[PDB]
Amino acid sequence: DQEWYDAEIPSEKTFKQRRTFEQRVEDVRLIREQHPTKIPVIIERYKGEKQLPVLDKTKFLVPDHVNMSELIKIIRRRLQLNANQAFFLLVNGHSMVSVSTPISEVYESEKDEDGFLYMVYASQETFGMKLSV
Repeated sequence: DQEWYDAEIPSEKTFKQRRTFEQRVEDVRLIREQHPTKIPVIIERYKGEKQLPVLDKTKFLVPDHVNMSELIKIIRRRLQLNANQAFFLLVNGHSMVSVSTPISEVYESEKDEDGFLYMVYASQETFGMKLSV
């Protein structure tokens, strides 16, 4: 392998690969006690997205009064994009929520069995390409 390894890029080992289900169940309980007004959201790059950057931080405490629009703004900031680059957030593997939906409602309806809320980001072009194969 003579390809250059960009050591700036974080490993995309996923959160569910780093800790067991039983660990995550307790992790949720602890983090919710520590931050009772925050929704604990795991945000990762969609496995098929290769143009948008990888974020160094994937574990987000999101204020429970904001809507998805506000969360999108936060992620776009961390990613450092233009109004020409954009993404969708795919929640819990299969929901694409209107940006007006309160995050508290997304948590109640879409939380994982382990108690965390999981999202992946990709451009609509990536998602469209993947759906079109």
